[PDB]
Amino acid sequence: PFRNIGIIGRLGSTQVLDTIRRLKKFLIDRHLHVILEDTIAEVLPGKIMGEICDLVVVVGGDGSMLGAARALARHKVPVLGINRGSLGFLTDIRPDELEAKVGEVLDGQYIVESRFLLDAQVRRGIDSMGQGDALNDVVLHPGKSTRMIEFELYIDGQFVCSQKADGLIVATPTGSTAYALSAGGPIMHPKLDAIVIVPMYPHMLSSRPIVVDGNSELKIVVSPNMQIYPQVSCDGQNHFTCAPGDTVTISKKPQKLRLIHPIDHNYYEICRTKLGWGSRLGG
Amino acid sequence: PFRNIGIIGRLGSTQVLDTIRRLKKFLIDRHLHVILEDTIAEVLPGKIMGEICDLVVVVGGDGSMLGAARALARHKVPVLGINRGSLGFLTDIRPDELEAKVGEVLDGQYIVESRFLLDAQVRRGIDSMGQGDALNDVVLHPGKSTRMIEFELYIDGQFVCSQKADGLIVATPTGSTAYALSAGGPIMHPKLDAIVIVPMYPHMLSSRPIVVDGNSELKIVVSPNMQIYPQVSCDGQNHFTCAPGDTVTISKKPQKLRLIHPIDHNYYEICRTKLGWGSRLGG
Amino acid sequence: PFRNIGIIGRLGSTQVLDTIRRLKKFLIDRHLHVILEDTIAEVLPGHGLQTCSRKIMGEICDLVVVVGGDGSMLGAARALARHKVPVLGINRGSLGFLTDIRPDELEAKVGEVLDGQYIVESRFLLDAQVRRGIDSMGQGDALNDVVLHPGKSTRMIEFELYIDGQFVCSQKADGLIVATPTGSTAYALSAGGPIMHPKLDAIVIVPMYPHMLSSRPIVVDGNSELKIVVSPNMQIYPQVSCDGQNHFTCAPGDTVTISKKPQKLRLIHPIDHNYYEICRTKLGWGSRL
Amino acid sequence: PFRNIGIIGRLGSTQVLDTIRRLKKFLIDRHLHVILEDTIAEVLPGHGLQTCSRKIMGEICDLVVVVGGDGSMLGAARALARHKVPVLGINRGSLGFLTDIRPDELEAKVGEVLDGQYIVESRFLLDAQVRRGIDSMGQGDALNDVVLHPGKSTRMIEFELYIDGQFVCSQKADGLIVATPTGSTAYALSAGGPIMHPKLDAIVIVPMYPHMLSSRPIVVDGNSELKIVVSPNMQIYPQVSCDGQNHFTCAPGDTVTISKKPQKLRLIHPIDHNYYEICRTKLGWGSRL
Ligand SMILES: NC(=O)c1ccc[n+]([C@@H]2O[C@H](COP(=O)([O-])OP(=O)(O)OC[C@H]3O[C@@H](n4cnc5c(N)ncnc54)[C@H](OP(=O)(O)O)[C@@H]3O)[C@@H](O)[C@H]2O)c1
Ligand SMILES: NC(=O)c1ccc[n+]([C@@H]2O[C@H](COP(=O)([O-])OP(=O)(O)OC[C@H]3O[C@@H](n4cnc5c(N)ncnc54)[C@H](OP(=O)(O)O)[C@@H]3O)[C@@H](O)[C@H]2O)c1
Ligand SMILES: NC(=O)c1ccc[n+]([C@@H]2O[C@H](COP(=O)([O-])OP(=O)(O)OC[C@H]3O[C@@H](n4cnc5c(N)ncnc54)[C@H](OP(=O)(O)O)[C@@H]3O)[C@@H](O)[C@H]2O)c1
Ligand SMILES: NC(=O)c1ccc[n+]([C@@H]2O[C@H](COP(=O)([O-])OP(=O)(O)OC[C@H]3O[C@@H](n4cnc5c(N)ncnc54)[C@H](OP(=O)(O)O)[C@@H]3O)[C@@H](O)[C@H]2O)c1
Repeated sequence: PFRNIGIIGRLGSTQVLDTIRRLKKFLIDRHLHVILEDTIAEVLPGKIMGEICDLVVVVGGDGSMLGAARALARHKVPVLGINRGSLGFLTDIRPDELEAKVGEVLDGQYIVESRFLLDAQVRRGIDSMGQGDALNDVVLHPGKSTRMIEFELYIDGQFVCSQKADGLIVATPTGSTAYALSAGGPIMHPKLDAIVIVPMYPHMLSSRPIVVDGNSELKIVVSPNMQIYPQVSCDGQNHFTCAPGDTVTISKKPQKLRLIHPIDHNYYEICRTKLGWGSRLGG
Repeated sequence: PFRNIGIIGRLGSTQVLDTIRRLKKFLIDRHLHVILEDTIAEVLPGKIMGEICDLVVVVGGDGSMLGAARALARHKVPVLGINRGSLGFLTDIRPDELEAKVGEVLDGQYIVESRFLLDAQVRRGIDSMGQGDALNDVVLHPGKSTRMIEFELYIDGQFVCSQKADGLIVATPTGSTAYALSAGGPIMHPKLDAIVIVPMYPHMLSSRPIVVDGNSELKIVVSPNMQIYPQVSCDGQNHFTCAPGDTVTISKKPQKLRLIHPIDHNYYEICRTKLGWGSRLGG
Repeated sequence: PFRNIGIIGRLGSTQVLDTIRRLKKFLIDRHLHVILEDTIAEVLPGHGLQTCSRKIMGEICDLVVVVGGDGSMLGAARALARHKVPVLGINRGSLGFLTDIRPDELEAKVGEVLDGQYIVESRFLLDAQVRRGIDSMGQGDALNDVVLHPGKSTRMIEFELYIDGQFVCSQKADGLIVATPTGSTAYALSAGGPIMHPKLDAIVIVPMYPHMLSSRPIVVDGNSELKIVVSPNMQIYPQVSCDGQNHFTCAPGDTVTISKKPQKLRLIHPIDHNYYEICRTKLGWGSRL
Repeated sequence: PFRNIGIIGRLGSTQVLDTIRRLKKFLIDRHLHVILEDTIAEVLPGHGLQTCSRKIMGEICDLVVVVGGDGSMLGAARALARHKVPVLGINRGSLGFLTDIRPDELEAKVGEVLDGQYIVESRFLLDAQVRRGIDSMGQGDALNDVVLHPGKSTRMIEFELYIDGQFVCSQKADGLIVATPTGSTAYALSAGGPIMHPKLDAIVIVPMYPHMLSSRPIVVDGNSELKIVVSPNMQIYPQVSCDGQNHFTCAPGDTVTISKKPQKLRLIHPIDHNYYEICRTKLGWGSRL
C-alpha cells in the first residue's frame, strides 16, 4: 500500500524543515506520491491525511507525534516518527539516518507497535458535555483557579476514594513517561495492558499512584460542593470545563495507534538515553 | 472438602491466642477436625499442613499470612485470613466478627482470589546457588555492607540498565503495598498481571520504578567488579548470599495462592482504612 | 494589656459567621473595645462597633483574632505584619499550623490569652517583586509561598533561577514554589518538599513536577535573595501567586525577585500549643512507643 | 605559607597510587616538606619521607592534600577538623562535591593553591554519641551523615525522635539519615531528602523508606540536639554508621545523641570552584536559556 505518503511537521525549526526537504526528495526519487500538511506546506514553496495516505511520516519530537496520533489512530493508517536528533519514546529515526531508515521501512523492514489511547467523556447526568481522545493522558486540574479541587474516584463502579488535590493524571503506557512520570508515577512498558492513575499535588501525603487493568473503566466525580469549575485536558491539547457534580469517564479506545519503528528499535535503549540510565558495566 | 481445618498463628500476643481459642471452639462445635500448628500448639494446653487440611485459617497480620502463603500455595489449599482488629491487604476478617465470617465461609459464601508468587533463582554460571519463592517481593540488597552495590538488569533477555544503588525491590501486586510502596512504588491492583521493579536508594536521581508484564522474566547480574557479597531476600524471610558476577532470575510461579475472603470483601475499602484515603464526600 | 481587639474572618462559611458572633459577645462582656474589619461588619449589620479596613486594623488594635483557619490566617498576616500587632487564630473545626483554638473552646482559650497566659513567636514572610526590565510590575508579600505557575495554560513553563545573583539552573516544569518555614507544610509539602521547623532561618525552593527528574528541592539561608527569570521564549504569560491569594501576570522575560521581609508576623498561641503535636495529628505521625 | 604538606589517600585504586606519585614529585620539586600518612607510605616503600598517623597529621601539617574522591574526603575531614588544618581534594576522575581537582590538572591546580590563589570555606560536622542509660557506648564524628539502620537484618526498626528534648514522633522504617549540608547531596538525597546549600546552618532528618507514607524529611536549625531512642522492643541490634565508614552496634533501648561539632573543617578549593556548577554537572541540571 505504501504509495501515498503523508508528512507532518512542527513548524518553527530550521532543522525540522531541513529534515522535511530531505525526506520529500528521498520519496519523490522513489516515485511515491507525497502529501504535505496544509500548514507545513506554507513554509516551503515548491485531519484528512489519514484517509488518503497509506503511511504518514511525522517529523518532530514526541509532542509532534502526540498531536498526530489521535487523528491517525481512528483512520487505521500507520505512523512513522523521525526525531530532531535524539531518540524519543515515539520518534526513533534520527534525522541524519533518514534515508537509510525510511528506505528500510518502505522496502518492508519494520516493526509494528500498537499503542492504545484513552477516551475521556464529560457528563452532566447522562448529557455529554465533551469527549476527547488521548494517547498520553487525561488530566483533571483546576484550570485558572489557584485553589485545590475535590473529587471522587470510581473504578469499574467501585468507590476508591475522595481526595483534595490539584487534580489527577490518568495515563496510558505511552503517557507514563510524560506528565505522570514528572508527577512521581512509574514507567509502564509500552506493551503493558495497564492504566496508571497519578494524583497531582495531593493534600493527603499517603496518596500514591495506582496501576489498574487496561480494560478498566474510570469515573471521576467532581465534588458538588466546589465553587470553581475545573478543567479536563487530553494530551494537553483538547480542553473541557467541568461544573461541580459533573462526571469524567475514562476507558481504553478500541482502535489503537499503528506505530512503526525501524527493525533495530530498542525500547530500553530509549529509556537509557532519554533518562540517563547507566549503560553496560565496564572494567 | 471443608472437614480438616488447619490453624496458624503468630505467637506473642494475648489477643491472637484469644482469637485462636474462639476459633477452635467454633469449629469443634461444627464437628470439624482441627489441626494446630506444631509451634502454636505449645502455647495453649488442651509445612505439612497444606497436605492434610482442606482449608487453613491464618490468625495474625499480613505478615503472618506472608509466611504461610509460600507453603500453602504449592499444596493447592485455600487460605483464609483473620486480622488483629483492622483490615489487612491479606487478612479481611475482624476478630470480633469471627463466628459470623468464618461460619459464612464454611457454609459456602466466600470469594476466591488467586494471587501469584515469584520464583527467585540465584546462579553462578548454570549452577544453582539458591532458590526461593516470594508472595511479596524479591529484594537485592547489600546485606551487612554499608556501601552501595552495583548491578545490571535484563528483562526477557534485553538489557535495561546498570545502576549503583542499595539494591532492587521486585514486587508482585500483593507486594506492591509493602516494601515497594515505602520505597516510592505504585500500588498495583491485586488482579493486575504485572510486576513492579523498584530501585532502593538509587545513586541516579532519574531512576524510577518500572512496571512490566506479569509473564516477564527478570535477570539481575551482580557486578563482577564489586568487592562485597550482596544478599537476596524473599519476603524478608529466606536469604541467599551472592558473589560478584552471580545472576538472580525472577519470574512468576505457575501455582498461585488460593486466597479466600468473605463475600463482602472490598479491596478499595482496605486501601482507604489502611492508607487513610478519603471516604465518600459529605455536605 | 489587650484593650482594643480586631476581628478578621474569611467570609463564606456559615459556621464562621456564628463563631464571630460568639467571639463578639465574649469580648464585649469583658468590657473590651471590639473593632470589626470593613467587610465583616457589612456581613452582620446592627453590630454598632467601630469598623476599619484590613490594611489599617494593625494601626489601632492591640490584638487581632482571626476566624476561619490557616488560609484565612495568611491574609491577616499580610496586613498585620507591618504593624507588629499580635494575631490569634481560631480553627474552622480541625487544628492547623497557624490556629490552635477550636470554636468549641473559644471562651476558655481566648480568655486565657487575654488573661496574660500565652505563647508568642514570630514568623517571617516573603516579599515578591515582579520587574519588566527596570520597571516594577507588581509587589506582594506572602506568609506561606510565592508560586510561579502557568495560570490557565496547560504547558510547562521555562525559567532560570538565581540566588544572590549566582546562576543555579534553568528548567522546564509546571512552575516553582518558594516557601517560608510556615509555608513548608503547605503547597511545597504536596510537591515533595521537606518540612522546615518554624525556628529555622531558611527558604525552600521546590520545582513543581519538573521535566528533569534529577531536579530536587534546595534549602537556602533565609537571608538569600532569589531571582527567577521567565524565559523570553515563552508563548504564554505565567502567573506569580502569593499565598494562593494575590496574583500577578508575568510576561516572557520578566523577573521575580524574592527575599525575606524585615517585619515579622507576631503569632500568639495558647500555652498548650505544641508544634510537634500539630505535626503528629495533622500529618498522622506515630506517638510514644 | 604552605611549608609542610600531608598526603592522605584511600588505598585500592591503581590510578590513585599513580596520582600520589605525581603529587609527591610535584611538591618535592617545589622544595616543600612532604609528610605521608602511615598506611600510604607502607603501600609505596622507598619514599624516604617523614610519616605520621592520620590522627596526628593535623598537628604537624600546614596543608593536607587528599587523593581519592568524596568518600576519601570524609575520613580526612574527621581527622583534620579538630586541627584547623586546611584540606584540598583531588578527584578520582570525575568532579565531586568535595574535590574540584582532576588528576589531569594536578600540577596546575595545586600550584595555584600553593601560590596563594584559592577559595576557603568551612563545613560543620556531626558528633554522634551512643549511650546505654548513662554509660557511653561509642562516639564518632561525621562530615556527611549519621545513619541508624538494621545492619544485616532485613526487618524494619522502630525508633523515637527527639529534638532539643521535645518528642517529635516514633516510627517504623528502614532507619534514619541525619545529614549536614555537606551530606545532604549523598545518602539523604537518594532517600528523597532536599539539597541544603553549604552555607545553611541546618541539619536534615530523613526517614529511610518509612512505613508511614506521611513521614517526610524535616530540616531543623543547625544548633539543635537530636535524640534517637532505639525501641526497647527490638529483637535485633541496629547499627549506627558515621559517614558509612565507622560503625557502632546499638542495643534495644540505646539512645543516639547527635549535634554539631564546634570545630569545623577548613576546605580549600581552586579559585575556579563553583558549587552550582558542581550541582549542574553532577546532577544534570539545565544551564543558560
Ligand atoms: N510537568 C510535566 O512534565 C508536564 C506538564 C504539562 C504537560 N506535560 C505533557 O505535555 C503533553 C502535551 O504535549 P504539548 O502539547 O504541550 O507539546 P510539547 O511541548 O511538544 O510536549 C511537551 C514535552 O513532553 C514530551 N513528551 C510528550 N509526550 C511524551 C511521552 N509519551 N513520553 C515522554 N515525553 C513526552 C515532549 O517531547 P519533545 O520535546 O520531543 O516534543 C515535550 O518535551 C501532555 O500529554 C503532558 O503529558 C508534561
Ligand atoms: N495542591 C496543593 O497542596 C495546594 C494548591 C494550591 C494552594 N495550596 C496552598 O494553599 C495556600 C492558600 O491557602 P487557601 O486556603 O487560600 O487555598 P486552598 O487551596 O483552598 O487550601 C489550602 C489548604 O492548605 C492549608 N494550609 C494553608 N496554609 C498552610 C500551611 N502553612 N501549612 C499547612 N497547611 C496549610 C489550608 O488549611 P485551612 O483549611 O485551615 O484554610 C487549606 O486546607 C497557598 O499558600 C498554598 O500553599 C496548596
Ligand atoms: N521499609 C519497609 O516498608 C520494609 C522494610 C523491610 C521489609 N518490609 C516488608 O516486610 C516483608 C516481610 O515481613 P516480616 O517477615 O518482616 O514480618 P512482619 O513484621 O509481620 O511484616 C512487616 C510489616 O509489613 C506489613 N506487610 C506485609 N506484607 C504486606 C503487604 N503485602 N502489603 C502491605 N503490608 C504488608 C506487615 O503487616 P502486619 O503488621 O499486619 O503483620 C508488617 O506491618 C517483606 O516482604 C517486605 O516487603 C518492608
Ligand atoms: N544508597 C546511597 O545513596 C548510599 C548508601 C550508602 C552510603 N552512601 C553514602 O556513602 C557515604 C560514604 O562514602 P563512601 O565512598 O565510603 O561509600 P560508597 O557507598 O561506596 O559511595 C558513596 C558515593 O557517594 C558519593 N559521595 C560521598 N559523599 C558525597 C556527598 N557529600 N555528596 C554527594 N556524593 C557523595 C561518593 O563519591 P566518590 O566516588 O567521589 O567517593 C560515592 O560515589 C556515606 O556518608 C553515605 O552518605 C550512599
